[PDB]
Amino acid sequence: SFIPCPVDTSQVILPPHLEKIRDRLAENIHELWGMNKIELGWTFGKIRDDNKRQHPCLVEFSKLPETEKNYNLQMSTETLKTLLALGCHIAHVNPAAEEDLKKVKLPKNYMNGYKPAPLDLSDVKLLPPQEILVDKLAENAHNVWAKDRIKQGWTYGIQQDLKNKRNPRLVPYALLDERTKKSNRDSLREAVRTFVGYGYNIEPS
Ligand SMILES: Nc1ncnc2c1ncn2[C@@H]1O[C@H](COP(=O)(O)OP(=O)(O)O)[C@@H](O)[C@H]1O
Ligand SMILES: O=C1CN(/N=C/c2ccc(-c3ccc([N+](=O)[O-])cc3)o2)C(=O)N1
Repeated sequence: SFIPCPVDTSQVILPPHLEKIRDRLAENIHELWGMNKIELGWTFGKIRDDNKRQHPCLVEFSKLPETEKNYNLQMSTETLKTLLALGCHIAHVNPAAEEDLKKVKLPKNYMNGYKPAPLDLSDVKLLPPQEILVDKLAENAHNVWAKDRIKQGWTYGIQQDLKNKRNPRLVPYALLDERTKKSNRDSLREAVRTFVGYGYNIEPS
């Protein structure tokens, strides 16, 4: 059996000036999911058929249900709140941001009206201490996801099931396939690069 216990963010709070960056981080994380699903062969619909490859939650940020969108906004908060728990703080330095950025231009077949478009964050490099940081944050994000699922009643099986709460990935990070392990680490790379793209520096407090 496996129990997830991430780092403690219970005593920390997020200053009001950090909520502005929280809304933009959660936006760009959604466009990456739509693109990686179009690359995986999912079409559109208003009812959910796994064999037909049609799913309703492939539209813009504005029309998703309020029940589902809260999970994304809270996990954008815990990521910024966990950085304060490591003895570091983020401070805005560079004013030449928000006009120096652009979104990706994809071909016409990625389009129902909606077409995903993440930001172009490719010429943004990190220092070693910042890259060792993304290694620690990725394993914590798995533990935060793991702790919510145990409380919601989902256990481990061999086959995922929409009628019987069950998912095969209910394992420690050490018993995790590198194909999944990587995708958790790549999500934090876009998270840290999203902060630098708007002008935030990560230093000790
Ligand atoms: N790794 C992720 N990062 C951000 N948002 C995610 C992620 N995985 C799923 N979501 C969001 O969760 C919502 C519902 O997910 P859903 O389409 O039911 O996913 P799945 O079928 O893969 O479980 C979608 O709006 C999607 O954008
Ligand atoms: O099967 C699975 C799925 N999964 N990842 C769980 C996802 C679902 C959405 C989020 C999420 C993360 C970060 C932000 N953010 O920062 O904005 C917003 C939302 O975590 C996993 O680890 N094994």
